[PDB]
Amino acid sequence: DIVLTQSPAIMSASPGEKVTMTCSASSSVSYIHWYQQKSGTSPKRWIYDTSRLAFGVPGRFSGSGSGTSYSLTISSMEAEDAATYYCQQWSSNYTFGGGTNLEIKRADAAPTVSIFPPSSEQLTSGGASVVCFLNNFYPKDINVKWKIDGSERQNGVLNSWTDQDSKDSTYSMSSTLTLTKDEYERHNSYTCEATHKTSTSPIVKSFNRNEC
Amino acid sequence: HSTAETTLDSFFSRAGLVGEIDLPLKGTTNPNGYANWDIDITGYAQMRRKVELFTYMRFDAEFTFVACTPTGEVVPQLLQYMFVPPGAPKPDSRESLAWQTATNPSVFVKLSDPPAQVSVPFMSPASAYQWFYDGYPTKDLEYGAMPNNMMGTFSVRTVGTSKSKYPLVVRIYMRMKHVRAWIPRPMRNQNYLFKANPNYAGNSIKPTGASRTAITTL
Amino acid sequence: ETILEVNNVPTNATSLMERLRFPVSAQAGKGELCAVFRADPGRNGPWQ
Amino acid sequence: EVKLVESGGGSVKPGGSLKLSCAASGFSFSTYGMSWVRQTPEKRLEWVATISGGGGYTYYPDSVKGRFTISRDNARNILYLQMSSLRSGDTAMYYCARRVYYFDYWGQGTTLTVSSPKTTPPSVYPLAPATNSMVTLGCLVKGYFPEPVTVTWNSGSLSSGVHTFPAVLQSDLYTLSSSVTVPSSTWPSETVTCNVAHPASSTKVDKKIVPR
Repeated sequence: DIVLTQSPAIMSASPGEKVTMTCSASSSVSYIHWYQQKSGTSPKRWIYDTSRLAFGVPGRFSGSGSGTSYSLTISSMEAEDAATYYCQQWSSNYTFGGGTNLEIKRADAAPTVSIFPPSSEQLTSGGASVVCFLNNFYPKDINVKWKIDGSERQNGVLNSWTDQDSKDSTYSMSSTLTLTKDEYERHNSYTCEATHKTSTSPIVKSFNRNEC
Repeated sequence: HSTAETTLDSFFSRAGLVGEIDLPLKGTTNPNGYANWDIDITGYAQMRRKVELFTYMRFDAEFTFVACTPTGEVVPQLLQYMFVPPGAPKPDSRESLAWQTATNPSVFVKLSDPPAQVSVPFMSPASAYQWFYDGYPTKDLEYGAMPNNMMGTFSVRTVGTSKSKYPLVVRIYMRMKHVRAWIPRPMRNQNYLFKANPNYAGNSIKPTGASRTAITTL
Repeated sequence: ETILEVNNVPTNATSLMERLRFPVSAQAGKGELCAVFRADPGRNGPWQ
Repeated sequence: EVKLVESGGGSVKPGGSLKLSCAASGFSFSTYGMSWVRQTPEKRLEWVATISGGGGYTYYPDSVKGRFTISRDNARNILYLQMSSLRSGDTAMYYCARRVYYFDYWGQGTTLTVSSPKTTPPSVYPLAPATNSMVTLGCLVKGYFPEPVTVTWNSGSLSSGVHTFPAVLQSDLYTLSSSVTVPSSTWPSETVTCNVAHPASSTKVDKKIVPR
């Protein structure tokens, strides 16, 4: 019954600049420890007793805090640090923090949009899924709308995001509109339009059902 | 083969800085061109813990006065340093008659003249200064108060009827000499909170020294 | 003679008294290393 | 090296019991206390139990005290965690950790899924397009349980231009997508094929992407 709140949840550094993550507690605490977790791998040890560094950790990482507000500071930031960082308390009920998604910032990238009619294999089964791929864009925030025959739809829209690419540091996205066979052949034109902080107008890929 | 350095006297020699008076021209600080400094040997940070190693002590103090303007400049100004023994009345103003009471040793010196220097005896009416007193003087706020540990007050001021023409800064150093100590005791391992009592922070109770991971790893 | 906090590992405020003593138990098999430390009076660690 | 490698787990129906174990290597096990920690689908970390250096004391949190029991046998350097009356809230990825307090090393974890549905092989549907110099193809693999599945492209040859988008749960079945990028010199002049392997059911399906 001792909760730790971490702010912010997601972060983006240039890199070469500093990074200040915070762990705030609901009650006064004696010390705080920090872990690291990259994707696919377990948590690694990072900072203990607030300011002491684990053997591996670069000297550019720092730790401080007293009482109820503690913080992990990084100066300067480098593309190898991007992970999720959790705090932890050892006074009563051993609680973890929510973590902080640290990420690499880069120049904005508009997505490369790809539309896919349903497969002539799924349709023989009473289903029709229309899929849209937005590949290699930045930043991660994005809106995408489906416009069937001039309307818009939100039912049965499944959207998935990748983690940041280890090469160009972009993200990718897939949007799937799962309909029925009959509901699919009810209309003619399916369209996904992706809105972003890169371009001024949406990026529209379209196809008309009566062609394949 | 010699152990002269590990003696009490050796340990406590050295004249440390225990006081600093500010006598600005325009200011909120000591507006009447004078100041009263009750002798506190804790003035040298490091001190408190060193002496608090023993229960009782006894010694003489050699005081040396260093005065200049804030930039450490020397100027043609004369000064009066007055020592008011305990029990004697400190000056309430820049014209209190205390300044002229013969029974208050006073020494005069020009800023140009090298440091002023005098020795002060073991005052205490008791047989020894005692850093710890487990009682009250005949829940209370008089706990641990051994008053008979007062050394006295040092009153400083520019000579003359009028304010000084220069902003001044006096520094007081104190060498302890002829020291004798009794009943040694545990070295303070927690941070000090008040000048009076040994109270500590009951939340921030830290382990005497550096910790480690396991008792099998170095 | 002063108590040497060899077991200078717990920091949790209420377990500080634990630093003063380390233990031995049945669970430890023959040959196992119980504990270790250096002869560094002035440096950090146990001697403090 | 210090190694913590744990075993056990999989799908269990709610109410059933299970036992997890973790094997130690490269440190004197008896001299350390050992704990388990669980991670909910890559976000929240929750302490679940510790055991003293010998038999001594066990310590539990208030979410688990009653159903889990942590044990050790200091002859084979191995932790144990039996979990009885397992509930739906117990689905997660369980790590064994060494406690020096602070957790130095974490194992790679076992995965526990407490759930009532059946194990289902996935359906794979091709994603070709119904016009330029780069081709983005896809493979939609829908309605399987549990996780995970594996999508390989031409047996690994295309790994450099592949995005794998996390599986999304709805219909208490999982659904993921996977895209691959290919120069127009390679397709359709050369076979592209995604390969979907679902070890939970030991099902492996191959889809040749044929031009629509």
